[PDB]
Amino acid sequence: SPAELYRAWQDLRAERPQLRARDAAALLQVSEGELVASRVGIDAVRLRPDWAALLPALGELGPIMALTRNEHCVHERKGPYREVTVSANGQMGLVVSPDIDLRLFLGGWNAVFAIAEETTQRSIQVFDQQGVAVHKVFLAEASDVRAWEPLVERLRAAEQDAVLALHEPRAPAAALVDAQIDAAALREGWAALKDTHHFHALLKKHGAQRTQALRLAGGEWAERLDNGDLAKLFEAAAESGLPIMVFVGNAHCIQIHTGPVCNLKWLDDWFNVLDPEFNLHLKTTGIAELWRVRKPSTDGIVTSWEAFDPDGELIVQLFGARKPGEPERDDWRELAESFKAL
Repeated sequence: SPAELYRAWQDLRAERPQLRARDAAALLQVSEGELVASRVGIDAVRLRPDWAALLPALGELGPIMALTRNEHCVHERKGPYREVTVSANGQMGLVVSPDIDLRLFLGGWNAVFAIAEETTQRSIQVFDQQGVAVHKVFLAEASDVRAWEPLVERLRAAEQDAVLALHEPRAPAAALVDAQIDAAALREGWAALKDTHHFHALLKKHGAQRTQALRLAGGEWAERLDNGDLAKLFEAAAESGLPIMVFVGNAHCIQIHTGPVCNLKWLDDWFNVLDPEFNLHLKTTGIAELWRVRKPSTDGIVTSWEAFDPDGELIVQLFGARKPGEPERDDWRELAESFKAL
């Protein structure tokens, strides 16, 4: 299998070099993680899933680029991989800094590979239990390359294992129809929210999908916007120099940009941010619904825009820049509210 897979990939690549690994893997009926596994003993080394050792260690690489994405949006942020914190039970990770800013949900993180692609482009690539990408970090020119080999050697997995073991995904708990939701209680809970953290518990408490909750919250809490307006918001934020927060993630990893955005560009269906330390690539046609959301909190009402795909998963979220213990800034609040609801 691994040999044929790697060869089937290269043949596909020769005919269609635009195809990236993720794309190639789909065409070859395998996960990206299995595709990467087939590179082991060619240009990849499998590493131990030792998150508590691995994560702090990436700091020795100096300035890198961190890439986190979902199906429709890719978030690339440059900076040193610091400061890393991993929880007691090793299931939760944090990277906190003005540049690399990450929330890591380690329990689903399955395999990790170090890739030295000759082209030599070096990267650490992490895959989940279904072999879907979680998070990647690429070395740049500014990276300290002398750190690479010792890091790799220290983390080398005992078994090269060029196959990788994949689990079946846990069943999606029953989706309730809108009428089966206690809307009033949902609303009461919404108003009582103290930490934007406690929102997830609220959805679970009422068994509501995230978009479903938005639908039932009511307009003072959540209103649907024209899908096109998200790009216009970036453009409007760019013209003002308003410092914002852009959240992009998947089931296992959330990546954050905090600061202004400058250069915005369209390219077919792609809307992009193209700044020196931050690139964002959003496939706008993946956007099924867009919402302005307002959540009470001990720091005050917090306003955000939330974009979702047709399966109801989050694609990207925008907030105003603020430290913890601070209220959101009126400039952001103004802008976020300035667009007319459907």
